[PDB]
Amino acid sequence: TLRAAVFDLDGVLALPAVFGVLGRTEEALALPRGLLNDAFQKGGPEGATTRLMKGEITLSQWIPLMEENCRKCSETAKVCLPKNFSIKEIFDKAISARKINRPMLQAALMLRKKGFTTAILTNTWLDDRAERDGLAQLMCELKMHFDFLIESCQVGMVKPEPQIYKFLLDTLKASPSEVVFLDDIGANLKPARDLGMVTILVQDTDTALKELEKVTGIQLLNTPAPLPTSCNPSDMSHGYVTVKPRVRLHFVELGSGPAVCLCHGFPESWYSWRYQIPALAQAGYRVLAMDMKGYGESSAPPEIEEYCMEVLCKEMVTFLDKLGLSQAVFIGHDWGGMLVWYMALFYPERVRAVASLNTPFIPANPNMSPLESIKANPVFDYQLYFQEPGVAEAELEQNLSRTFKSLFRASDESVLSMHKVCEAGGLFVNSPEEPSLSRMVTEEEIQFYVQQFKKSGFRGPLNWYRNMERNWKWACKSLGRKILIPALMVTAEKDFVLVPQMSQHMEDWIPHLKRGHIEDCGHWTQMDKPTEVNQILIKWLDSDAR
Amino acid sequence: TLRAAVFDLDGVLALPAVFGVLGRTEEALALPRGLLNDAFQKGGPEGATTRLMKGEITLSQWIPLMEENCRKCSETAKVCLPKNFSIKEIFDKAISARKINRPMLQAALMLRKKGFTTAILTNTWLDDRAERDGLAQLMCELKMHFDFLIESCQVGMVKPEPQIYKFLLDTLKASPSEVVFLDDIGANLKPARDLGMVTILVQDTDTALKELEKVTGIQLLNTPAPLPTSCNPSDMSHGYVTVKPRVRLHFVELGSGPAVCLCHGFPESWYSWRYQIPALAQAGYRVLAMDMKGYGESSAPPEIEEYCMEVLCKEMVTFLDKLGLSQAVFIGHDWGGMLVWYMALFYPERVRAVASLNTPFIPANPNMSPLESIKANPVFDYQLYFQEPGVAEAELEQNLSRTFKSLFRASDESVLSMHKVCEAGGLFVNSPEEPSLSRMVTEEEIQFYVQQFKKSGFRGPLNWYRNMERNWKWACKSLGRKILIPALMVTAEKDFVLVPQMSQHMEDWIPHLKRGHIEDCGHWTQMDKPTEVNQILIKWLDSDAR
Ligand SMILES: O=C(NCCC(c1ccccc1)c1ccccc1)n1cccc1
Ligand SMILES: O=C(NCCC(c1ccccc1)c1ccccc1)n1cccc1
Repeated sequence: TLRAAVFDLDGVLALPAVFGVLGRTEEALALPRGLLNDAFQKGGPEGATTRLMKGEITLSQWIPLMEENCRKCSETAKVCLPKNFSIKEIFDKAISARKINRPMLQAALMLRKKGFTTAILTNTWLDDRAERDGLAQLMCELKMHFDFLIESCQVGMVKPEPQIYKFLLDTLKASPSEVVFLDDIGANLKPARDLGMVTILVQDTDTALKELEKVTGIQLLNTPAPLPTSCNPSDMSHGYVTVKPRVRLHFVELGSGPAVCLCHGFPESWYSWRYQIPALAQAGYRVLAMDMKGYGESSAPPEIEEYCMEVLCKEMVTFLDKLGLSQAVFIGHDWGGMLVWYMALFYPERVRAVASLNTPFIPANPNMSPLESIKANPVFDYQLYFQEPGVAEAELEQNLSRTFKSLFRASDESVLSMHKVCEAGGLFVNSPEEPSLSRMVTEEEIQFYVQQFKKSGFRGPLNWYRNMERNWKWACKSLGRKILIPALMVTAEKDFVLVPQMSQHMEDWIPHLKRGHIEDCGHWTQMDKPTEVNQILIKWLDSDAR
Repeated sequence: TLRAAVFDLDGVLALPAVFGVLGRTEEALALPRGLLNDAFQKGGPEGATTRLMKGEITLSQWIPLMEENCRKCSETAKVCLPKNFSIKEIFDKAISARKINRPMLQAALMLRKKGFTTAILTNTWLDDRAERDGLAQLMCELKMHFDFLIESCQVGMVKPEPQIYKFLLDTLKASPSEVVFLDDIGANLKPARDLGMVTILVQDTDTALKELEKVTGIQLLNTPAPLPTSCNPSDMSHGYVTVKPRVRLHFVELGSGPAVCLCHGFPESWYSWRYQIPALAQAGYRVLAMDMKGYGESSAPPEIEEYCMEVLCKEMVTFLDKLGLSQAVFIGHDWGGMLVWYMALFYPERVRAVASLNTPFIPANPNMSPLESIKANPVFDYQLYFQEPGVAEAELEQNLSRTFKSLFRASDESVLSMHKVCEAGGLFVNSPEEPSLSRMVTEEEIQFYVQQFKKSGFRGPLNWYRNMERNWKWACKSLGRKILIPALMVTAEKDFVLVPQMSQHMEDWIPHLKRGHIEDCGHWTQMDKPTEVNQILIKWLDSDAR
């Protein structure tokens, strides 16, 4: 029966409430009890604050009106306002102190996941202070988790006027008995309750959440920690840069601040960074998640030599030039991580900082070709199978759903063996035709990769493996160099191909290298342990790349 | 006969040269003459500096090798190096002091315009210092003006080795007698001269430019000030954001730093900001030049109500939300400027700063509809002609080349009269069928707009004029507000429609408003006076929006 939940911003989704700060200011300044809250409410529906909440005036126009209300109130109370009394300082500090009430937001996110329509109905103002960006950032973080955001100053109505509740019900397309309304002010609950809405008076979050649990029949308190916020591809800004006549690179962009370039591995997409993109934008970074050459909406020329590391690195530099970026932080995973180490060795002036997930920096051996080094490790046998053009493309393109279901699995769910792939005649020869869905991915996420690989296939992606000799001769030019810019190596405990021990001698080449290690994490690092990846990257970016 | 010009970076395109700074350090530190230049060249082809210029080692690896060369040199000279002697401090200060030699760059730009292939051939290093961004920014600014950039550390060869000159001729596809080579080091001229190239020894820029004038037969010195750098659409990063199910906005993006949103007028394009986009990116801003709703690659829904200011402003806020931008500086011209004032009145928390070119802030009059106010000015008669759907679309779409040739003219070239458009039965009824090309625009620039308007026509653009009543009723909600965020009004002397005197009472509503005025500037401000617009915007952005 209940299908919508409406939350107030102040005192419910954001703590502390402004009224709580007015009460603390009177206690700190030895002012009469309720003096500031009386000045705030002065005039009722015809007062300065109602005009402010309705959007008739801005916050800066209201500030001297509130100051005058404070003096009028103090004159009747027979008291004197302190020497340096300022409404602006009081409100700036109050607005700045207000943070998201994470448990209340987790409950709203959980109700929305269970089919509820969620809305914020708040009495707010048009903020024109020099510090208005702090409020704008809070509103941006919150509004993405709600279906509707109704602000009094935009609709010209305020709570507790009965018209804003009628407006709310029309916006939600729901009848009052289908709506739960949460508010910290009892006067704002009264009109919702007259219409027949379920109301919860928020004094403390825990008791408010227990009432919300009891009335919705959904567990909100004591539930497990949720996964990070993910990307909806159709909600992303899509960018397209032509780096050379036939090569165009596609990227997805989110955030402002230092540029951070995300480089995916094989056989992946910009979508492989879906849990990182919102967290990294929220941390204060401009994230550019690439579709590498040969993938998704990026150009996929058929020629092998178009995917040698030298051409690939030169095109990433041109990509920076065309976007007008002198530097970017380069974060790679798998083949992307292989590329970001060579970006640091050949173009250090364009790389602000370098991070690799799973992929170690392995210097080229001038005494041995990479094809003879590949044969010396039985786990790299699938790389010899990928050499002959057409062979692996036929197997990997035959059934796209099966390809991504067999590959994208947690370490304990792996249904493939990378050794003796050549003798068996394929990657999937002793694997099920219909593999089960991994606990790591959903069916909708698997179909995104299927749709992406339906466009250009596996030729471009497989050509990254077909330049062993060209990459080796080019890497041999950097054997006298060291990586002396900020660098991070993240190892994944359960990656059986890119094993953590493959990274142990990296300090000889990158002496001030920072490390990260993720336990119980397989190859697909970003989607296997998203919270752990986000915390390791955000901490290193904040300290070494800012 | 001469068809290529090659310039060195150090001492030719960038001043001062590193060798000049080594000589000044010896004079300042009372060290023997030539001591630092001997340490620099120590070992010749087998020394640390040749290894650095060839890309064998990075700048940070070379620094302690140069320090050791300095001590070895001082021991034979029987002298002591000062207490705080540091190669890093000396090189950081030398690299940082180096600026673009504007006259030398203007000459290269002029030779390229006259059909010459231009190249930079430099002995440079892989810079991995914490301060390497300064060098990266210099290289980015320069490389866009040259056909080729050959760096010794990338090709493994150095000047004066004869192989780098053979490599240069193969890259240019030219024979030595067709090439002019400019260098400040005489030893680097010798091999170019042996091949038969024309060489110029650059001691001072003026004498070097007189030699270049005499040999090319092209005037380089004393020529007029050139127009700002323009945009090549195919070299731009193209962004696409879906703001609502059927509405997608297209933008072009360049730069890093605070976000700056450019909003064009009628009947224009993101391309109207072609002279501003590179200058603003170079000034340290992330420029987003929009194709407004109804134009170019942005969605053009047929419905009139899709272009009312309220819908338009809400979609620009959603545009910011989807890109993850809490704020942007909004700079508008014409209809774009009309929109940026309403972005400041309704969403001040999302607007970092607001600037309008030509368009004044005119508050809504609640006692008079905007249609009766339009009739009271004979110059706004074309707005009544634009009211009836289909009529103006038929005239403006009939001949696209004629439409843009008749509109895009300087104040003295205007071939149209905006008064009595209704009585005459059209904008072009007493105008030539083939108007001459204005001195402001080229034929290629006119064809860009023709190609853009061939897609969705004039319906969407004309619908901005068909919401007079809806815009008026919505603007009447902001009559009690003031604009209290940083604001700039730029007036154009010769705009006969959006006359400068229309802006005189703006201070009553925007009390701390900053002003700009451009003399001998008509309606098409950005392309009429691009250098003047760029300087007014960059100065205001640097002081009020940073
Ligand atoms: O082969 C490389 N990555 C693909 C590994 C992947 C894979 C192997 C074989 C086929 C497809 C995908 C994998 C999947 C699961 C577990 C470990 C590894 N690298 C080569 C140098 C840098 C990357
Ligand atoms: O009509 C508006 N701008 C178009 C002016 C333009 C023009 C007028 C008529 C047709 C096309 C283009 C013009 C061209 C040349 C000189 C002055 C003005 N505004 C309405 C409010 C804000 C903008």
